[PDB]
Amino acid sequence: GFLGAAGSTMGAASMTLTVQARNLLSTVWGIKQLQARVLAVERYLRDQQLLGIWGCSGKLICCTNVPWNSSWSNRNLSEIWDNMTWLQWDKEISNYTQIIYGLLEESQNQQEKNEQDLLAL
Amino acid sequence: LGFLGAAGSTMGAASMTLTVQARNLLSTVWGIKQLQARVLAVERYLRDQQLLGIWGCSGKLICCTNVPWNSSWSNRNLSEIWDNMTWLQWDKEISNYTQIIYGLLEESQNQQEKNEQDLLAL
Amino acid sequence: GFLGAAGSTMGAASMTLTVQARNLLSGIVQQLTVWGIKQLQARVLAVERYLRDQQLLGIWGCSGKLICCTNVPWNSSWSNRNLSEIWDNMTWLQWDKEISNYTQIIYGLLEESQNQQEKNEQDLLAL
Amino acid sequence: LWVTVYYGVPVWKDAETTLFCASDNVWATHACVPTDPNPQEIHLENVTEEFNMWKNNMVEQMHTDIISLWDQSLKPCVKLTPLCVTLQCTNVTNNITDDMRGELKNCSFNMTTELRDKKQKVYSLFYRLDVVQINNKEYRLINCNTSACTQACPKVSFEPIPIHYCAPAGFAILKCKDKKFNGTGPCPSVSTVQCTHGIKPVVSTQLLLNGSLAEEEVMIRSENITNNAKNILVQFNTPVQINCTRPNNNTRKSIRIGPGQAFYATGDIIGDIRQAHCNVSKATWNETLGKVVKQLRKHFGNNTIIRFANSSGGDLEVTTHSFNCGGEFFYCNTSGLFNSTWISNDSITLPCRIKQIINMWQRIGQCMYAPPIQGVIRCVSNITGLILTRDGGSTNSTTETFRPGGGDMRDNWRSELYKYKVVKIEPLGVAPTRCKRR
Amino acid sequence: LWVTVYYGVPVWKDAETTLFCASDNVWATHACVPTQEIHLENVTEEFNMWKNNMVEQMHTDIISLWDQSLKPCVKLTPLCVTLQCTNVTNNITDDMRGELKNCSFNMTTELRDKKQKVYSLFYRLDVVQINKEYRLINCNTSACTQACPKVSFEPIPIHYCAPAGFAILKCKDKKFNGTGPCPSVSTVQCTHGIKPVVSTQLLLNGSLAEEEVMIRSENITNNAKNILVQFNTPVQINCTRPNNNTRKSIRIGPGQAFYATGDIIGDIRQAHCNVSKATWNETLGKVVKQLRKHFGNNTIIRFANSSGGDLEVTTHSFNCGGEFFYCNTSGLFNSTWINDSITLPCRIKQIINMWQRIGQCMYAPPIQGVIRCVSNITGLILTRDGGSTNSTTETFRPGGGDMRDNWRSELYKYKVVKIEPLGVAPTRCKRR
Amino acid sequence: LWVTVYYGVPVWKDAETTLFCASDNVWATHACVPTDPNPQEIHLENVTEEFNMWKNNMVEQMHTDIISLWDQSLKPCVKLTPLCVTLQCTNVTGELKNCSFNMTTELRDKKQKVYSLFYRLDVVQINNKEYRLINCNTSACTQACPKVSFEPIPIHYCAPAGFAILKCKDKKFNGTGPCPSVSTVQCTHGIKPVVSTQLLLNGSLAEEEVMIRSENITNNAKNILVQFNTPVQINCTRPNNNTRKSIRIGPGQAFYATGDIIGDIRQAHCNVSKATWNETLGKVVKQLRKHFGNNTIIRFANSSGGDLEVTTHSFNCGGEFFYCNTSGLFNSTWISDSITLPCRIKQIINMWQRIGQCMYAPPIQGVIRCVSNITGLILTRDGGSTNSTTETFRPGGGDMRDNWRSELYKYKVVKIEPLGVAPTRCKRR
Ligand SMILES: *[C@@H]1O[C@H](CO)[C@@H](O[C@@H]2O[C@H](CO)[C@@H](O[C@@H]3O[C@H](CO)[C@@H](O)[C@H](O)[C@@H]3O)[C@H](O)[C@H]2NC(C)=O)[C@H](O)[C@H]1NC(C)=O
Ligand SMILES: *[C@@H]1O[C@H](CO)[C@@H](O[C@@H]2O[C@H](CO)[C@@H](O[C@@H]3O[C@H](CO)[C@@H](O)[C@H](O)[C@@H]3O)[C@H](O)[C@H]2NC(C)=O)[C@H](O)[C@H]1NC(C)=O
Ligand SMILES: *[C@@H]1O[C@H](CO)[C@@H](O[C@@H]2O[C@H](CO)[C@@H](O[C@@H]3O[C@H](CO)[C@@H](O)[C@H](O)[C@@H]3O)[C@H](O)[C@H]2NC(C)=O)[C@H](O)[C@H]1NC(C)=O
Ligand SMILES: *[C@@H]1O[C@H](CO)[C@@H](O[C@@H]2O[C@H](CO)[C@@H](O[C@@H]3O[C@H](CO)[C@@H](O)[C@H](O)[C@@H]3O)[C@H](O)[C@H]2NC(C)=O)[C@H](O)[C@H]1NC(C)=O
Ligand SMILES: *[C@@H]1O[C@H](CO)[C@@H](O[C@@H]2O[C@H](CO)[C@@H](O)[C@H](O)[C@H]2NC(C)=O)[C@H](O)[C@H]1NC(C)=O
Ligand SMILES: *[C@@H]1O[C@H](CO)[C@@H](O)[C@H](O)[C@H]1NC(C)=O
Ligand SMILES: *[C@@H]1O[C@H](CO)[C@@H](O)[C@H](O)[C@H]1NC(C)=O
Ligand SMILES: *[C@@H]1O[C@H](CO)[C@@H](O)[C@H](O)[C@H]1NC(C)=O
Ligand SMILES: *[C@@H]1O[C@H](CO)[C@@H](O)[C@H](O)[C@H]1NC(C)=O
Ligand SMILES: *[C@@H]1O[C@H](CO)[C@@H](O)[C@H](O)[C@H]1NC(C)=O
Ligand SMILES: *[C@@H]1O[C@H](CO)[C@@H](O)[C@H](O)[C@H]1NC(C)=O
Ligand SMILES: *[C@@H]1O[C@H](CO)[C@@H](O)[C@H](O)[C@H]1NC(C)=O
Ligand SMILES: *[C@@H]1O[C@H](CO)[C@@H](O)[C@H](O)[C@H]1NC(C)=O
Ligand SMILES: *[C@@H]1O[C@H](CO)[C@@H](O)[C@H](O)[C@H]1NC(C)=O
Ligand SMILES: *[C@@H]1O[C@H](CO)[C@@H](O)[C@H](O)[C@H]1NC(C)=O
Ligand SMILES: *[C@@H]1O[C@H](CO)[C@@H](O)[C@H](O)[C@H]1NC(C)=O
Ligand SMILES: *[C@@H]1O[C@H](CO)[C@@H](O)[C@H](O)[C@H]1NC(C)=O
Ligand SMILES: *[C@@H]1O[C@H](CO)[C@@H](O)[C@H](O)[C@H]1NC(C)=O
Repeated sequence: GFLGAAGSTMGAASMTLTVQARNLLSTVWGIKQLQARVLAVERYLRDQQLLGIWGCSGKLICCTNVPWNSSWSNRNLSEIWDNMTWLQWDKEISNYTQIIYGLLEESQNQQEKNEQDLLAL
Repeated sequence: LGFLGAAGSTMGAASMTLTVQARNLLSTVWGIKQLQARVLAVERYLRDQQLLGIWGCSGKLICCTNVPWNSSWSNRNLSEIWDNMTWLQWDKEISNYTQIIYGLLEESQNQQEKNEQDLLAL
Repeated sequence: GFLGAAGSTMGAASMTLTVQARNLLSGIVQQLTVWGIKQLQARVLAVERYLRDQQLLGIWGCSGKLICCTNVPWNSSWSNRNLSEIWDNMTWLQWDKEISNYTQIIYGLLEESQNQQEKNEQDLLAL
Repeated sequence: LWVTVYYGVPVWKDAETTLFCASDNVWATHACVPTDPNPQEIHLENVTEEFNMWKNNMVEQMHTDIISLWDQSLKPCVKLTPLCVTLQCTNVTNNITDDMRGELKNCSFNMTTELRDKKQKVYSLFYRLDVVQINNKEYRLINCNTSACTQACPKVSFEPIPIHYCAPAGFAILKCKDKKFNGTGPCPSVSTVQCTHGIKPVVSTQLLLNGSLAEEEVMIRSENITNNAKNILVQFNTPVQINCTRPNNNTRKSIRIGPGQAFYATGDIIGDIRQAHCNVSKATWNETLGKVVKQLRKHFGNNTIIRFANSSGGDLEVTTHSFNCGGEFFYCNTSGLFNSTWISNDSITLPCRIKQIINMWQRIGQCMYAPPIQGVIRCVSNITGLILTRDGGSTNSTTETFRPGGGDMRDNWRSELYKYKVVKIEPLGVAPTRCKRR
Repeated sequence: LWVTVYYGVPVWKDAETTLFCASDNVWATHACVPTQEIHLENVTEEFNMWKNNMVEQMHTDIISLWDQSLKPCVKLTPLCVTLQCTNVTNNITDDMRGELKNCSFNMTTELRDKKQKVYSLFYRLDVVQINKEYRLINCNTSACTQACPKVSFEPIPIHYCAPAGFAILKCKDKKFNGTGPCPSVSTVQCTHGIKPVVSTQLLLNGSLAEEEVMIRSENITNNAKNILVQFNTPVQINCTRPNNNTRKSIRIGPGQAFYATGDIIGDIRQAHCNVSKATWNETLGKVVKQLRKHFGNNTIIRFANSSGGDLEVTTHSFNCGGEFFYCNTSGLFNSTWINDSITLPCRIKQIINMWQRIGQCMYAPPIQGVIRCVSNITGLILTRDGGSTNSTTETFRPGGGDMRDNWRSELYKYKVVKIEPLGVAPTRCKRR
Repeated sequence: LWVTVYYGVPVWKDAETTLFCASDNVWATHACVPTDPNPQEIHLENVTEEFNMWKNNMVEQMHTDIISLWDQSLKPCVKLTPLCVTLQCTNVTGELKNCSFNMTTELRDKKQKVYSLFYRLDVVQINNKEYRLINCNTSACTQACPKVSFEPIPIHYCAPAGFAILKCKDKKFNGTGPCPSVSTVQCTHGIKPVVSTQLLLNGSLAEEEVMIRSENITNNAKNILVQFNTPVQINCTRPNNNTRKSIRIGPGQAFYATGDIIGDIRQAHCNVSKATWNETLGKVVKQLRKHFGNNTIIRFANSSGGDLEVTTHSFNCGGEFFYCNTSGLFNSTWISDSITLPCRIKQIINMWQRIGQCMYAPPIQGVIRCVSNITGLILTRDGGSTNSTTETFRPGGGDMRDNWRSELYKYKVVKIEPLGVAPTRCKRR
């Protein structure tokens, strides 16, 4: 369905990430419809901009160069990707996101400056 | 040429002028006609760009895909398509059997991306 | 912050261009009457401008990247200054004032070169 | 382990937004979008959620929407500012049977015609609740001490039709499926649906009309039921069928008040007049009150006597049972319907009473002259709910008197939007994976 | 072979969209943006003007813009008063007699307490006898507004231009039938400029056909479908109203005025209109020459006048100068086909309800002076009847009544297409 | 040597766009986003970018939006078209008039004989005991609607995405020309939309001195906008004791008439300190002679003439609109104790120089007081032939756009164009 694998395995919900990402685009009923559509467009363009600035644009899954911290999650991979849902994960890590966002941005900024001078030969 | 100057040109001649059609898709109470059509055009452009982006195909106009051509959609040879036909008829005989292509490209790119991270995990 | 090092050198402002780009779409705090239709017009105009800026990077093969390179030659009649004095002791605002006329042809050279390069890249994959 | 980025993970978060409705009138349907044939529904298996019905912004948004749609519709209609003149009224005498002595006033007044310098002499029957005695006798209309107000156009209809509040693009309407659901508290069985069901905008004050039947037991829902000032919503299992009708046979005469406008008035009654009597079955109501007291004893004390009574307010819209049968506004008894003391085929006839000048949505002066409707009116409707209010009584042999009530109109829509909460999805997420860039 | 994706292909599909106004007053050009052609070589494409969608959007836009133009003007509610009228006989012409009526009535001043006595002149088409006491004809359905003298009914051209993602395709066929395939299609940014004139039977100030007379119909066999005739040469007409009206201001309240016809300085004559005799004879000869192809050779084609109905549908109605004419045009459609001038008597009505609506009219103020006026006759709206078959005689009468057919004679060579730039094709490449 | 493409580099060009409010009565505070706190500033240390006091779209959008919002807030209550009736007026106890007339009631047949107090300035005589109001032959307008207020609540204009607004910080910045220091801000300070004529009050002070600002100083057709350094305090009262009665016109619409005077009638007067005004005028004449000649005679006269809105200082103190004479302030000559001002009150108002729609201000009971600081003057020039050394600088006003050009001068809006190219010997492969 739309997001019927929300309570599923985290490793099994990675298959169905396509069909959840297609539905972010879709007088009393005048300017209200207009405001709702503009707000949806703003949220989707903000998400695509945040993918683009980190350098993972055009890809639903991306792999980066930021080291993971033991203080962020002491749990190993045998429980996160086997018997733990994305909702419990995001409730666990809801107050830890901004530092990881800044480190991803810093790694993307430092990665590009070491490639412009590489092709100058 | 112009905006649609190669509509009478062939398949192999209109393939080199996709830029001029790709560029021009995004150009007192009764002034809401100027406002509603802009939001409609923005939503249509984001739908087309996202549909390109699902297939691992965004950012490029002439875009190749590793899915083989099933002959049930069309059984004519490639020799007489690209120099004896224009784009309008090539829309007409593929007016059908399109939504299956638009899903198999989606599944092919997702399995290719799955191949991408489990190749890189080792 | 926003528009930081806008008066600094050209080389130091290349390290800063990741913070101007975050506020081309909106802020999150600003997401019937006189004010509401005006703010809606502002939001739709900002979305249109950001999409128009992103489309040109999409055509030239530069999508998803901030600093990139292209294979079009630079004709020496566009500018005669060399590399040593253009990236140091020169502001971006002083740099913009001499490509007022010459931008509309270098954009066409960019799109034609990218179309030719994409056709040549698609040619070799057929073998 | 390394940081990796995922787009489109199923992660939601609570928020509020501007919903929209669709359907297949005073509620404007022609401005809405059409709904889909063959609707969809998605069940979220194996998940938990912390719903709350007493703090939705959906209810306030719905109340604002119905107020806006109601105020929009009466805007292109007749304003009736020449209407209140010094009325001279005599009683009707001609076919009075006992109980309507002194309720229909036959009034004579004179009025501007199509032309400006000419007056015509007309007459109309007005109800007693719509005339106020200025000192045959001189009466005036009740309305123009506070406001002059708009006659409803005779083409729009006040019949509720189902509307479906859909989610916007990028949000989700979460639906509960646990049967014994208190409101405040977790729902083990949660589903995602892109549209709500057919919520009918029905207006009632004490005995909530056509709607969703609960399928478990009769449910007593509140937020601080211990406190003595919160409305207690009760939802039934089986519907209680109620008859109401108007035995009179009205005829419309059309008085032309200006160059284009018209004022539809009561003519003369063809036949005999009687009260608008409202029926409800004895045994069905007895069994329903039995189920209510059965589910009320557990929670309010395992050996209680439960007393029902009648209302004690002063305004006519809270001590009565108002509804919208046919287009004529009723204002009924509900006092002999609640005369019982539960301790540890007949029909109850309710005198339902009709008033034309309507101050609804609890606003101080924007009325509506409801046009007369020609012929008899009969409605068959389902009682699916009940609004109760406990007294300020403390103790004395566990005696709690549950008088009816109402008032605020939000309580009729938290009996239908209780299994719904809007959330936004947040697709961005980071996780440990073995990846590195090349 | 392997599937490839092309983004930016030149294909289209038919669709309906919202087109914004563009211009180079009653027609509000403030909202319209201020104001190019690419030829297409090897394309042929189906056209249809009767299932078109720009004409209905044009007509609804014109109606709504006309309605919003008259919002801040005076309502003229207190003019619905008992008139007391007699005839006027300052040296009246024997044909014009009776038509103008002297009238006098009581009406309020700017002060609410006091009243005044004001006389005015009205036509017979504006007054109805009360059953000598008269009243206005609009005091029975709806009291309606008065046209403000600041605005004028000059038909300025307007362009409708499609937004981004849509294209407007224009035929360059010199002998376009109206339907069927178009051999040459040329795209354009938007149109050449359409003058939104109003007329009933004879089209005025329109666009000429370029080589010969075009005759267009949805179904030439069916009698109930109108016949549009477009000329290749223009026929010149004279509007004429030989009077000297005197507009005087009457204050009806605190800040409002009512402009009434005060007196006539001079003789009162009929308001005729003149069309040439020989030019109309040659143009009608071309019309009957090129109408015989669709109906058959050696067939007697004759023209009769209008059948009947109300005054607007039956008679020619134009709006040149500032007042509303209603011309007989019965001396034109009279011949039977096997320096003279035709004079047509016309009558003037002030209370005007334009777009066939009940309960919504408009009062036209008088224009001071004498009105001189010319225009071209560039088209007609004919209507046949259900005559008996095998009779070799068909009668053609001027119809009209609907306003869509006037603007369907200009948006007959335009259609809106929706660009879908996404397409697939097989090519021998592969992805690595 | 091949073209590289950079995205997000900071350059801008000046442009015009639509702004929006932000804030924390008539001025719509509740329809605004909450403010954005401590916007940090930058320093273009090598800039020569020109500013413009006079030709920005900011003040035009301010004036248009204030006019449209004033027209919006006046709508949803009583319109007094039936009060335009004949009036029978006498004298009280000679400025106030005791007028009695006939008015409708809530019943459409009955009428009443009521009385009210009207000033002299808003009645004329129709042909000695038959009067009428002065708006009856031009309009029929709206009472000020007694729940709203006219307090100048602060309003911040905040710019959408893609645009930023700058901030000039130069101390001796005369409004036109390239300032040596350009900063930025997210959005503006607390501009208070007061209405004034020839005495700007409740505004922003100056930095080190008192500036003189004009298009050209050699033209007697452009206003000189003086902005003070030190605040000069003006305070006043209306000593009468009005009473408000509710006359009901019809079905639910009332009229608030002026009742009897409880105490004694005295004229309204606004006074200012003599020495503070003398030294402030001395500062103005000291630093103003640098543009007109160092040996010149500067003499100050009263207003030229015309309508009462441009001749007299007009302000709104709590709901009563004063029209004070201010002729005892601008009367001095210069060569190398309180000043009371007789002040009169008008009720029906044409605010934004518009003909066709007025505004009725109801009486407010009690005595009203307001303290305020004068932070600006709108002097003009009446020139002459070059044969004498005297300069005649009469104060003037009436143009409301010059009030909001006193603020918003260190603000210009730019549009960001982030795309840019550069030469580099690097190659894509
Ligand atoms: C629901 O409403 C009931 C009303 O019956 C609340 O119970 C009463 O709450 C009030 C206010 O908190 C209490 O008054 C004060 O409370 C504390 C001690 O609890 C102290 O400051 C004072 O001595 C005073 O009593 C009151 O005691 C309490 N109980 C009764 C029997 O009246 C109840 O709190 C509300 N429920 C929720 C969940 O908020
Ligand atoms: C609860 O729902 C029932 C659904 O039937 C509502 O009763 C219906 O009320 C409408 C409106 O008056 C009736 O329609 C009218 O009926 C006749 C022709 O049948 C005619 O007068 C009108 O043309 C109009 O269609 C309808 O008959 C009636 N149906 C039944 C079975 O009684 C009822 O009103 C609802 N309760 C409320 C809103 O309180
Ligand atoms: C068809 O087009 C012709 C123009 O070729 C229109 O004739 C024009 O009629 C208007 C009537 O308002 C004249 O404008 C007015 O003229 C006088 C000054 O000459 C004055 O009253 C106004 O200032 C205004 O300009 C215009 O001059 C006249 N053009 C001519 C005689 O060449 C004709 O009305 C159009 N037909 C229809 C049915 O609209
Ligand atoms: C310039 O600004 C000052 C300070 O903001 C304004 O003085 C204030 O004037 C208002 C309006 O008259 C006064 O409000 C009124 O005060 C009392 C008690 O609150 C009462 O009569 C009313 O309810 C109303 O609120 C306010 O007190 C007063 N402030 C001070 C400190 O005295 C002044 O009016 C402004 N000058 C103008 C608009 O010309
Ligand atoms: C919620 O619970 C279900 C059981 O109803 C779980 O389904 C398990 O899925 C795995 C993977 O295919 C199977 O091997 C197990 O047999 C299933 N049953 C168990 C553990 O009892 C599942 O983890 C959850 N599913 C969803 C859709 O939320
Ligand atoms: C149109 O067709 C002719 C004949 O086939 C061909 O020469 C010409 O190039 C075509 N036009 C275009 C624009 O391709
Ligand atoms: C091709 O398409 C047909 C449908 O016509 C389908 O049955 C078939 O499985 C497809 N694939 C192949 C390899 O034939
Ligand atoms: C496409 O396939 C559909 C399948 O229903 C068929 O009806 C249709 O004729 C086919 N062709 C075209 C040109 O649409
Ligand atoms: C660019 O165009 C303008 C406008 O025609 C012209 O004046 C200018 O000289 C051109 N610029 C250069 C650098 O030649
Ligand atoms: C008319 O009805 C009123 C209201 O009850 C009553 O007081 C009065 O006596 C009645 N008059 C007659 C004559 O019945
Ligand atoms: C509502 O029922 C839930 C379900 O367990 C319970 O947690 C909660 O206390 C109840 N609230 C009240 C007020 O009874
Ligand atoms: C009140 O209740 C008693 C029994 O408790 C019953 O006899 C009486 O009829 C009731 N009143 C009504 C109006 O039903
Ligand atoms: C031309 O139009 C006529 C009238 O509508 C129609 O009967 C005929 O079929 C059309 N002919 C062609 C070739 O399109
Ligand atoms: C026509 O009438 C006008 C009305 O303004 C008058 O001024 C003019 O002299 C008249 N012309 C004649 C009688 O020739
Ligand atoms: C100011 O006035 C002088 C004297 O007339 C004139 O020469 C000058 O051009 C004016 N300044 C401007 C900027 O127009
Ligand atoms: C303002 O100052 C600049 C220099 O900063 C000067 O060029 C200009 O003339 C001055 N303007 C006026 C009106 O004095
Ligand atoms: C009013 O201002 C005067 C000077 O004009 C000053 O002396 C007095 O104290 C002020 N009154 C106040 C602030 O109450
Ligand atoms: C001038 O007076 C006003 C009103 O009291 C006050 O807000 C302002 O701060 C004063 N200005 C000063 C003290 O500089």
